[PDB]
Amino acid sequence: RSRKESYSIYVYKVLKQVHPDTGISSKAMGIMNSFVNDIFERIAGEASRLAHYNKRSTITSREIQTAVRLLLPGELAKHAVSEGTKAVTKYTSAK
Amino acid sequence: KESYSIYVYKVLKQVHPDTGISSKAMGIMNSFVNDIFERIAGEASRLAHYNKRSTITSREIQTAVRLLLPGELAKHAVSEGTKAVTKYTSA
Amino acid sequence: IKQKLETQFTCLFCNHDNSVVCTLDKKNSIGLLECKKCNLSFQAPINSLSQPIDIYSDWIDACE
Amino acid sequence: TRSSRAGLQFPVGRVHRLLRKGNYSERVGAGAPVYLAAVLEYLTAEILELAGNAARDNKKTRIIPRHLQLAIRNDEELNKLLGRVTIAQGGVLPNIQAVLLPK
Amino acid sequence: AKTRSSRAGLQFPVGRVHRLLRKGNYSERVGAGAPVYLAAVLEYLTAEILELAGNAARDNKKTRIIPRHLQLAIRNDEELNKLLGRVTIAQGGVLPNIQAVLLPK
Amino acid sequence: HRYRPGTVALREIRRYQKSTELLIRKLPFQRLVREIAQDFKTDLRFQSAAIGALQEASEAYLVGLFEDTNLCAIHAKRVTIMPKDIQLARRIRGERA
Amino acid sequence: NIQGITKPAIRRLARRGGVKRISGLIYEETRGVLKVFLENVIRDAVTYTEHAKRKTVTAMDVVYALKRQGRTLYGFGG
Amino acid sequence: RDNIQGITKPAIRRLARRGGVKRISGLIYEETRGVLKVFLENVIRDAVTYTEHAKRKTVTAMDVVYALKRQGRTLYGFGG
DNA sequence: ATCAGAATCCCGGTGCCGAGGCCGCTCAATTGGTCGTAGACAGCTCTAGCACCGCTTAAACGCACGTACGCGCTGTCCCCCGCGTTTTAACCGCCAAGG
DNA sequence: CCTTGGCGGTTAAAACGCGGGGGACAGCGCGTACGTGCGTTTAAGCGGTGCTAGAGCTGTCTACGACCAATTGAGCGGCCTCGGCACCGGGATTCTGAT
Ligand SMILES: [Zn+2]
Repeated sequence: RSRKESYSIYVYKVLKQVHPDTGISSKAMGIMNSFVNDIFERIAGEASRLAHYNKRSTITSREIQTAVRLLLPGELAKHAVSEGTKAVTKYTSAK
Repeated sequence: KESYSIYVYKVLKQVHPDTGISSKAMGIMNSFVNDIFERIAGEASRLAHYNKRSTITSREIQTAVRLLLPGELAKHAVSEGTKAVTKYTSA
Repeated sequence: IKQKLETQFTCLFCNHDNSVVCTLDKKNSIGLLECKKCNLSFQAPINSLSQPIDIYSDWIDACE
Repeated sequence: TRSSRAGLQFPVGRVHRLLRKGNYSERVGAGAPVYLAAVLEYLTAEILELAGNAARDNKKTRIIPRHLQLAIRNDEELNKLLGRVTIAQGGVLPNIQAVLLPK
Repeated sequence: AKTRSSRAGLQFPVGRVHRLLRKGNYSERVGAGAPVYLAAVLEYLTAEILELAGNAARDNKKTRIIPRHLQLAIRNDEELNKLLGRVTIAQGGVLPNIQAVLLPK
Repeated sequence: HRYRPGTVALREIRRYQKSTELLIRKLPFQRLVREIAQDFKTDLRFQSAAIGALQEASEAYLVGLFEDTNLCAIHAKRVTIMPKDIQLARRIRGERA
Repeated sequence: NIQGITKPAIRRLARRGGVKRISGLIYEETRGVLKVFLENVIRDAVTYTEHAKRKTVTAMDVVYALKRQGRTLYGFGG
Repeated sequence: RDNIQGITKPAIRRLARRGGVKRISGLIYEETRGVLKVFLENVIRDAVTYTEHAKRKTVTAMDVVYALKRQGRTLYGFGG
């Protein structure tokens, strides 16, 4: 039996965080998995173009930041950059 | 940082051998060639990752050229590619 | 009316025996081989006289 | 897990693996997947937060995809993002040109 | 023939393309027939569009191809126009589109 | 007795903006799609989920193109659609040359 | 054939579009544009399955062909 | 300042004529200016962001090329 | 306006079914340890981006003025809405005679 | 007596039909916004000229990353429950038009 992938449990937990009293359909969970897929793919493609228009092959978080604020529209993007940056601080401040 | 200029000159002399060209015409042509190369190559990389094949042979390139260009161009291109495969494979 | 027939032929790819199904559509002269195991499919033209051994023969020559 | 060590919810190393097998670069840094995972996390938080409000509207408990399409089509920046996006069981805006309303 | 270009009888450098594939982060490995195949496709595309370029430049008694010639030759094609639909050429312009409601009748 | 026209149509617009269920039902759509693919290749057993995908994408596609065509006609100082309106909308999007 | 598309189907398409009043030649024009749409879609879908070396077009290939025409659709594992 | 009003009516005329437009209404020009402005807003935002990661205080032609390829309004001619 | 009456909304009701809990696995994240060069950085050099101005001139601006498509209106004529009437796509239960 | 064709029965969306009514289309007449010219004013363009951030380009050392054995428990495949919606009749209400 080949082991297949999903992101269902993760975003499921996130949904339980932001709304404890809320159910969901299974197809919509698949939709959100496809959503994460699509956003990830556009970001990664912008990362590869970041590489080739920078002639470098290392990926750091700075490239991810500039990729996100290339793709996403402004206000949403800046809030997301804030979330990611504070997470970078909280992780890399410890181990 | 190489452009494809004399390649264009030799194609041109193989087709309309009494024909000049401007500089920026060559620039637009090389822009064109790079765009086409990038689109096909990325589509082939999609073929690999959508098909879990760890490398790319000519068959992937054939089906990608099918996926990009429409009918007449596609069939003539498949013909030219297989003829090149044939003559390079013979020697 | 279409004919859905099971056969005792071996699939040329997955090698499972007694798992090839033949669907012969004589109204449109189109015969269809199907594998109940690995799921492959092969189409070939049929006449009015053909039988599951006729298209399975054409499938052996289409591979080689 | 690094996600817990980042105090977040998305698995880092799965993403670190997928960055490797995507031919995305030659080498992969340390905390770039953490940043990307947090980006994903806030995105899905915002989207499904509006979806939760959409379920609050209809007084439904389980999310139907119609809620999702509506919450996409209401917000500005999200709809400009997902302009070329459609969803099965989507539907559209309940919208009537009032010039075609009768008099 | 030492060079693979002479071994293919073509005009493009193949090992160029193979290094482009290697320095592309495209696949992990690249076979031997794919770069030749793609380069042949490229060479056909060049010759095919340069045919329409040659006729379109010859339409105006000028030995040199200008960008306006290229845009004309594209828009006068069907497959190339649906190819280049999102595409714009520098110094291009567009076709003569004089509507029939406009001529003095 | 007889109702006055235009009303029932808008009432069922308000009804049909609600359920996102598929409008074209399955079997004839499936036959049309099968009769089409056959023109490209033979012996191609379609996954039924793929058939539902085709159905979804086709219906949403046509609904949106109708929306733009309808707004074209509203701009055209009229209420009823015309085929030339579809030609105008397609000429803006760029399917046909 | 193509005439399996009923008149009230395209009417329902106008209704979910929200369109009020309907002309005549609309029907055949609709069937034509739908045909060309499905033609390009299923052509490159069968191209995908040709590379797949398999006799059934995957739903995955349908999804990826929609991506190839820039018509990205979620929902069915894409 | 006010270079948005540097857009001249005869330039809009010339663009309409190569655009093939015959008859010009008067309520068009500032609407045209606003659409042109929003266009160039998104364009130069993305180009400057590409140059932000470039760590060079000067934006190149290549940058604008890459950014407009990102919008899908992709233009040839200058390489990229 | 205004009543009658279609059309729709909306409230128990029950049922059934899949969302979600749950639980025992095992394989990739981890943990730790070992080379290594890519890049963060220091610093050199010359280009080019910038600012400025003088001279030239063609290009914009304002107005004079007719004028003619844009538009509000009109009559008209026709042909889709819709409701009614069959009616056939679609989908389960019996006679053939050949085996 | 047990099979492959060969005809037979729900029901429900689907095709006619008429009539007409309201909406599409030609005309009508004006009229007031707008092409066109002409003279008048202006700013843009071009050619030099200083001219300097600063990119463009080159050594270098490191640390973070590439990569390798244990380990291990979280993530995953299977099972199982119940209350969440899907529809159904009640009943009430709200559009809609004839009045
Ligand atoms: Zn098989």
